[PDB]
Amino acid sequence: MYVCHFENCGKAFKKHNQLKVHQFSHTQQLPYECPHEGCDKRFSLPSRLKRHEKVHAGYPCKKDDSCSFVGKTWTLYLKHVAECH
Amino acid sequence: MYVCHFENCGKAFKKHNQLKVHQFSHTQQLPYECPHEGCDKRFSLPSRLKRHEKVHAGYPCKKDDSCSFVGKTWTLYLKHVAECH
Ligand SMILES: [Zn+2]
Ligand SMILES: [Zn+2]
Ligand SMILES: [Zn+2]
Ligand SMILES: [Zn+2]
Ligand SMILES: [Zn+2]
Ligand SMILES: [Zn+2]
Repeated sequence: MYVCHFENCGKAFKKHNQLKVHQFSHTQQLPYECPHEGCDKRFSLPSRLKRHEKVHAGYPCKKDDSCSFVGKTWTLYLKHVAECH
Repeated sequence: MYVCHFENCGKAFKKHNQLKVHQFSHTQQLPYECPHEGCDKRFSLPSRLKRHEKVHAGYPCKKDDSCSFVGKTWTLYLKHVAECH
């Protein structure tokens, strides 16, 4: 089965095209797609997309796979790495 | 900055605890949490959680990291692997 990854859904469909058509119900409401290849993040406002693209530009913590820290600068990244985990 | 991973959000906070408090606004609306360790999936209905747990029990496609197929049976998994990608 093809399973919908959108939040609070998980509806499953026998055929891939049925999932794609279903998913239009989500993407219509979230027209602003992240331009990075492989990233499935979408938003309903341009400002939220822009904020998200700035996060891509930063320095994500990979010490912990649970950690949601993304440093705006290299200084703040190395400080985080030293003080956490 | 600590960045919120919930859909259509991405709000960022200087401190980890500020993100956690913010995230209560999401989790209050999605009370049904997946019991699998490492899985952040949440739902607003018990039926959606149950469906999601059944997906965990199945056979996820790992030929493609984009593919959303999860086989209900081993037969259907190997058929998918042969006919796709
Ligand atoms: Zn869906
Ligand atoms: Zn992105
Ligand atoms: Zn971290
Ligand atoms: Zn949020
Ligand atoms: Zn799960
Ligand atoms: Zn596949």
